[PDB]
Amino acid sequence: HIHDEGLRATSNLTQENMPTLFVESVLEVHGKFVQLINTVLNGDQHFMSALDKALTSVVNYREPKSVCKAPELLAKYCDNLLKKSAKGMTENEVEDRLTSFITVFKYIDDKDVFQKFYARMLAKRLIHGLSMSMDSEEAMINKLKQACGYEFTSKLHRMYTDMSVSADLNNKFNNFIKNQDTVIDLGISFQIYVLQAGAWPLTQAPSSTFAIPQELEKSVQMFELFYSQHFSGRKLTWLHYLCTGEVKMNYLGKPYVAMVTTYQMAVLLAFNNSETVSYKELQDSTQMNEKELTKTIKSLLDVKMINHDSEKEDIDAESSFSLNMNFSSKRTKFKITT
Amino acid sequence: FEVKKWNAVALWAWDIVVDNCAICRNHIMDLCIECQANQASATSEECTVAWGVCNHAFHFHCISRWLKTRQVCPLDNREWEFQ
Amino acid sequence: YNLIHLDPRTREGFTLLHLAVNSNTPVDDFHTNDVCSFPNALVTKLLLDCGAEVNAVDNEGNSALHIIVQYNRPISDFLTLHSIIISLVEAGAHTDMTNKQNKTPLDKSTTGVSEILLKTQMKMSLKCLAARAVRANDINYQDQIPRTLEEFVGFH
Amino acid sequence: MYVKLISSDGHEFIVKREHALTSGTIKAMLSGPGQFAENETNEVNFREIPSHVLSKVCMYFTYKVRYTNSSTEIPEFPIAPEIALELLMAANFLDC
Amino acid sequence: TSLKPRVVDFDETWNKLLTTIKAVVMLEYVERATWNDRFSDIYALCVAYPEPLGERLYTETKIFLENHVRHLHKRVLESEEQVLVMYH
Ligand SMILES: [Zn+2]
Ligand SMILES: [Zn+2]
Ligand SMILES: [Zn+2]
Repeated sequence: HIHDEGLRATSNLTQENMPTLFVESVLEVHGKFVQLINTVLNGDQHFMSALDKALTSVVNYREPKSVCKAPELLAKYCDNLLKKSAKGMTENEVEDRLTSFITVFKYIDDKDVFQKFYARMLAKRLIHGLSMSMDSEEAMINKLKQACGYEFTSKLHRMYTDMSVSADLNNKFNNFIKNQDTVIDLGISFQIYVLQAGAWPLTQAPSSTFAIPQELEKSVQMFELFYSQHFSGRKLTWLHYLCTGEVKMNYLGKPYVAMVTTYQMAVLLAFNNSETVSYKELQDSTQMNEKELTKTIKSLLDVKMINHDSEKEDIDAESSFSLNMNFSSKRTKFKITT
Repeated sequence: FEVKKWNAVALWAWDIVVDNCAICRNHIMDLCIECQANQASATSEECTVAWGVCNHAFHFHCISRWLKTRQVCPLDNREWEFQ
Repeated sequence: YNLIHLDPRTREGFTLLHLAVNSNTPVDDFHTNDVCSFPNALVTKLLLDCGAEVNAVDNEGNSALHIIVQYNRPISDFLTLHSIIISLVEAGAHTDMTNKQNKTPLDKSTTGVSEILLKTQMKMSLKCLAARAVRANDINYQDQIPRTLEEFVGFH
Repeated sequence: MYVKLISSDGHEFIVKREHALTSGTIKAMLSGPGQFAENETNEVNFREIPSHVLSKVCMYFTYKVRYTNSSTEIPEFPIAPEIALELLMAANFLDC
Repeated sequence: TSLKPRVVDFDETWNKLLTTIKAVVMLEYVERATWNDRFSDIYALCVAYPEPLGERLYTETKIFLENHVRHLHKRVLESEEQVLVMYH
């Protein structure tokens, strides 16, 4: 009966806010049937085991010739609860709605896939600042440690610890910059989110290859010296594609700032020396692969900060662009999202 | 049109593949089991990493507690000396 | 069983088992003296069947076995002394358990009957002799033995 | 009827089988797929007990077999101060 | 090596121990040297430093048993009319 009840409560969902509906439906079924078992069937152990087995067969209900949607749905539910948004929930509300969530989580029986998905979402919510409360992230990491073993929340807790200990690293880096021989010029405001390889799901895979711009090579050098002197025996590999930097467009009117990724930032360097820059004239400095350069150029053309001097808007060998001096943005904080 | 604020993200490895405090069976970069409890009193920084000549890594508290009675490295039964 | 797992403790540290074997447990002046007379073999056996902590220690130090062997009527109701002694010993009792005053249950006997009745139940073990030898000469046993042996050495 | 208790140093302490089965694990080590019902070797390889303390364990076996039912002021077992805390965990492993 | 508490990796000792307990529950042949060496492995797990792995050893053994008798249950139920002789 419980099994069929699950198939009348969770299988009828049609897209929309499925993460907040699947978990809520399973929790409603569980709450109805554990109340019924406790007050009618004397809370018998066999019936509670039957409830747990039926919900186990209900939660990860695998459609034939398909993967079960339960791990991704539960990961997205946790993501939506923890991510800061205009839903107006408080810390108490999200703490309650995650403690009740664990009841659904124990029936997944495919915990590795949920671990991968939760790591993928936690990486984004910790890097891009989408987390609502860091204490909420700690509470959710600790709850999964109480549900299943520590080896489950090893990488997750290490990611949380890495993102927590970043202000202290930045403070120590600034202290080193001040007390490192002469006063090194701080032409940039360099805050670093150092991460542990193997913990974070991020893979560098530098087959694309990249060259750091000249005005950022000094910061790379001084941070390399800081992280080789203060800490020892640690290969600091650079994860380039997640590095973002802001630029104010004083070249034309000085109307706004232009927060943009480093890969798209390296486009602007060659355009700084000369307004008209070709595809290879841009590529000789960045020294990156054609795919990432084409993607960044297409994204900037959507931004339309650079206007294509060549009539053929599609990317080709020549692909000469210039600074669109007529281009302007409505806001004074024109952030470029990816 | 120049760069003035930059956010950077960089991974790091230990230069030697070590993934667990073999005494505690939790990761060395995490807090030790002794410091896992009474976390309010712990400052979450005292859990430093101790390296031996055998290129094995444990928390300082863990290898210190193990060394108070047994002078031998827990993993490979040879003498232990800090780096 | 529920109450035993609640683990009650009298102000003198007396657990539920200590009172059932102690002749110093008071019985009120009404007809309860005619029936509820302590120590009672059936009460102790029922407590041990319900998983009572047989090796429970009060704040004084006496176990469930040090308390009984001081019984002052070892002959008139020898049945309800022998039954409790065997029920304690065969379940989980440590006959050589040392209280806070370095007293074996044989030492705190004050009765030949209880002393030799307990000696008939004392299965000698090399573990107990080694624990006594370790405790007597004060060897630093911290972290050099299994943790269960550390409290075992504390027992002796 | 003579079990051969090898030690960590190869000191084969051949002892009477009825004497050795006073200990639980030696009773267990000869029970199961270690019986070897051929009365040829019946050897036990303690790869973790030093010989100097296994000898004291064997003296304990003989002492216990002799003075089990007597209880007539049994002589105290001589445990040297230095060999204790080795005999303690040896008797923890070899229960009783 | 002595009987002192030592650092034990459960995921390797148990694998070295599962090959014996799986072959002793089926009444297969295990050499006397391996059987006598296993008694140290349960001891090493039960007094492992700094937290005894008796809970891990018992839980993993219970899981292996419920994954072994249930394997036997499928085999006995697999045979239609010989369930009595397959049970015995
Ligand atoms: Zn540790
Ligand atoms: Zn610590
Ligand atoms: Zn080592």
